[PDB]
This record gives sequence, C-alpha cells and structure tokens, in this order.
Amino acid sequence: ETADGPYLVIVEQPKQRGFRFRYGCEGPSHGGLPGASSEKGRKTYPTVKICNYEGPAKIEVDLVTHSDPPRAHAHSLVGKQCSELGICAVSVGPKDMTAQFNNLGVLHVTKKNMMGTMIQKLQRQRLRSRPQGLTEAEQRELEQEAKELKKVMDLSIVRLRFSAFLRASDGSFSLPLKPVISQPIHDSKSPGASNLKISRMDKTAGSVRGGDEVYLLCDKVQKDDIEVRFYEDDENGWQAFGDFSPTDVHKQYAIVFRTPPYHKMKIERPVTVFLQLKRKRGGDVSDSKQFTYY
Amino acid sequence: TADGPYLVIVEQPKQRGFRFRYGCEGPSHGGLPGASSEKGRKTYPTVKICNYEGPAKIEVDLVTHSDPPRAHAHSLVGKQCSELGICAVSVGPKDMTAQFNNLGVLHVTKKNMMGTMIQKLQRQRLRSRPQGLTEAEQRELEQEAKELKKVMDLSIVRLRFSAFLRASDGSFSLPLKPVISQPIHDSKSPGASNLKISRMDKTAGSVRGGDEVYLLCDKVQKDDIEVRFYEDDENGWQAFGDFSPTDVHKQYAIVFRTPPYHKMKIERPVTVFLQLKRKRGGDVSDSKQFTYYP
DNA sequence: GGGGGTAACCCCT
DNA sequence: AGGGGTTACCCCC
Repeated sequence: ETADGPYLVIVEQPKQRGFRFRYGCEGPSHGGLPGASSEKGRKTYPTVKICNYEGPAKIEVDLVTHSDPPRAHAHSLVGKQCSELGICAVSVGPKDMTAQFNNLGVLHVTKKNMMGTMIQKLQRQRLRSRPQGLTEAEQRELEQEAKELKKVMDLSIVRLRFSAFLRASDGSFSLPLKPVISQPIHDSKSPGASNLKISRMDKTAGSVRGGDEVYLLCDKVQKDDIEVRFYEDDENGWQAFGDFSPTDVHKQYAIVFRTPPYHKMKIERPVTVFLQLKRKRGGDVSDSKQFTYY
Repeated sequence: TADGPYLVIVEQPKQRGFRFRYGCEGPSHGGLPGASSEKGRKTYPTVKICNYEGPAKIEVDLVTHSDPPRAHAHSLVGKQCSELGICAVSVGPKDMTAQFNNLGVLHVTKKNMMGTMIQKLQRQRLRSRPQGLTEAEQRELEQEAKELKKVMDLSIVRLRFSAFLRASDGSFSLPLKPVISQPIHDSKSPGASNLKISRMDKTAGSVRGGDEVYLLCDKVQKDDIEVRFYEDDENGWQAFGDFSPTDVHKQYAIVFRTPPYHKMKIERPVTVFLQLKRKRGGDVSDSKQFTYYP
C-alpha cells in the first residue's frame, strides 16, 4: 500500500448525505458535490493527494457502483473540470501535490436511458486495455452485461473513483497508480435518503416516568428506518428510544412518539437530556434538540 | 328550451375525487362516476332525450372549463370509446336515457399537447374540400393551438354530450344542441386533493384564547389553505386558525394558534367544529371537534 | 379498480 | 445555487 510505491489518499471525502443528483433537464449549474466536512461557514470539496512522488500528475474522477467489485456507474460526473463526455480531471503541479474537485455534479440517467448509456460505456472499456474491435459475439455479450448490470445497480448511490496518472514513455500520462474509491454518496432526492433534520417538536419537557406523547416534525424519512434516540454526554452513556408504530410516522414528515423512561426515577432537580433522529441502518443522526425531565 | 328535441343531464359527473390517468399508468383504473355515487350504490353520468322517441346515438367528449366550449387536449377512454376519443352510447326507442358507466380521462403530457391539439383541430376543421384547404390554412390553424395551450387547464374538464338523430337521408348525422356538464377536477392535481385531517396534538383549549396546535393533514398548498372553526347554526359563527405559510410543514402538517370563541366566559366548556378549507375552492375536510373550556 | 408511492421535471428568488 | 413543488410514471393488493 504505502511502500509498494506512489499512491493516492483521499484527504477529504465527499459528503455522504444531503447532495442532490440532477437530471440533465433540470439544468447544468445547481451546485457542487461538497466535502464530508463542508458547511455554509467554510466550504470543503472532495480532496486527494499523491504521496511518495513529486512532479506533474493527472488525477481523473469517475462514478463507480456501491458494489465492491467497482464497476462504472450509469451516472456521470458533470462540471467545470469535465470534458464533452470525457470525465473530470485535475492536474497536480509539483509543489502542491493535492487536488480539490470543487465543482462536481452527478447527472442522473433515466431508467429509460440506462442500458443504452451503459453499453455506450462498456464499449469504451472494451476498447481501453483490450484490442481495437468488437465482433458481433463481442457485442451481443457486452449487451449481456448491460442487462444484468441494470437489474442490480442502485441509481441513488455512487462512489467517486480517483485514478491518478503519471507521464509514461512518450510523456503521455497513461501509466497509472492503484485507484482509490471513496465512501458512498446518497442522492438526497431518493426518498428519506437525505440527512435527518428536526424542524420543530411540540413538547420540550416531560415526566421522568416517560410515556409523554410528542409530535416531531422532520424532513422526509423512511417509516421503517428511523428512530428517536435520547442520550446523555457522560461516562455513563445512557440511551433510550421513542415509542412509535409505522402509522405514527405521518406521510414521511412527522413522527408521533411516546417519550422513554429516564434511567433513574426520583430526580431531586430537573435534568436536560438530548434527543436526535437516527437512521436504523447507517447510524447518521440529526442535530440534537434538548428535552428536560421534570 | 321546449322548441325542439333536446338533451338533459339526469346525473352530472362527480366534480371531485376522480383521478385522470396518463396513458402509461394503465387502461382500466375505474370509471368517472355520478355526482351522487357511493360505495355499493354507484351512479354514472346520465343524460336523456326529451321531446322525441326512437333511435339516437349520443357522443361525449371533453371540453375546456372556459365557457366558450372548446375541445380539450385530454380524451375520454374506455369501453364505449372509439379511437378518436369520442364515446357514444345508443339510446333505444323505449328508454331515452343513456348512462356512461365506464369513462376514463387520458392525461396528455405537455410534450404531447401540441400534436394532440393540431390533430383534434384538423379533424374538427375537415368537412369542405379537404385536400387543398388543409395545407393553405394549417399555419394559421397552428396559431390557435399555441395560444390555446398556454391558457388551458389540464386539471379541469367538462363532459359535452352531443345527441344525434337518424337523418334517413344517409343516417345519424342529424344534430341536437350540445349540453355541457359542470366541471371535473383531477384528484391528482395538488389543487383538487380531498382534504383530510389525520391527527392533532390538542383537542381542547381556552375559550377566547389561541393555543398552538400541531395538525397532521393530507397534502395542502401553503398559500391556499385555512382552518375553519364553526358551529351548527347559533349565529352562523366562524373563526380561523392563525398560521403563516412557514407554519404549513412540507404540505402535511400545520402549526397554528386556535382562534378565540365568539362568547367569552361561557358557563361550561362548549364543543365546536374545525375543518380544513381551501381558500378559493370552498371544498373542506370532514370536521373534527374542539372543545373550548373557561 | 383503486391506491400509494417513486421517478422525472419545472421554475422561483 | 439551492430549493420547493408539480408532473409523469410505476406497481402492489
């Protein structure tokens, strides 16, 4: 890895949640895939660096599947750093060996397009390392992949693949490094697949007993995949949950839940705990609101 | 007017709750019912010929909401319907009433509207010397199409019943004056969804006071909705919920402050009604009860 | 038949 | 740029 030569490292991953993939018709300039630690105070973008080598290199980025045999995604990166359809590319000058990708879009392919767009991509890979032409059998078989790749491909999750290149024999940058794959990126427009947000809730306080019903208004969530985690910041690390049925999650924008019992029963003074929305599979949370026992 | 044979609508179509279908959804999702239809007792739009007995054939077709009845981009579909989107039932000499019991409304896409429009307009304008007329005036036919498309509501249609008697010279081309029904809103157009209240966090509050209530509702438009409190007639009293558009959360929840009752310091608590109402429409939801306490 | 939800698109500020 | 909402489509039971 780190002493089999020069290698890439992702200095700043893409933000896994909250980024919207755009269909070609929505427009060309709706805003860039940011870094995992971006915020409106200070913006960050996915960043990578070449280690163990200095001097000109070219880093390309392209979308691969969520699946770990990393395969090219039907979706395309779009933006300033990209070509006609040719993928996004940044140049590392020798002093600073790190590349920011600060204007990266994800063009959403329609299902009605997916196969055509994918054959059009597999061809290119066939005519990449391997020789110049495709026999009809060569092509019937390429179309195979397309069909059985469309059955199993998640159009709401992508991974960036950074492919770093160095000047080969002729000075043409076609001698590559091992490619480095980022953490998965969810489409904020896939239902309930954005980041958790607590808009407002109707009670801020209840009895230490628990069982008090609270109306929580949130951004779109999945009835089946959401929870309401109460907790304390301390060495005790106490946690409890909201009590609700799926029918209690109203049209993916509200949760009617009954508060959990506090870890003690006879508090002398009123105690503030935190609650947060949490994703069941994933573990990402919303910003916590305070709740006071007694 | 009893100055000839004439059509009368015995049973109008239901104004609200009927869904218009796009061609791709399917062909057989259920019939436009009568204004007084109900579960178990179904009615369908019905019309009758008066001042005449014997054979007629009645067509129905979709006209604009706009009072100069014009042909709508949408077409009637289903059991009784020819390719051309005009439906016909034949009225036998004994019973002079026609039920249309299996009527669909095929929703044209906006991308289809022009072609669908030029095509219904040509067919309309094709009687006299068709071959050389058509070409001469299709540029200035297309003028209507453009200026008809920007001003046509695809969420409201009217049935137009056109009755035709047997002209024994040829047959069945003899026209009666056409009768236009009351309007039919697409239940899937946001502006026409049936208003429902799911749940509410308080069911009582202080008479001549406004408390904050969380209301969970079906889809509403922030700018077109209200919360009407009302009684079984005492002084035909009504008051409203207090909330700004910001208070209508993702079209499925309303955070509002209850209005004061008309009569401060009531002897004991009084139950009033509350309901969602569209501002312009005048359609409302089934009312929930609210109790004013002193 | 009759729904409920997801996918693609539009357009405001 | 970044949204908020409508339009078109899918598919369950």
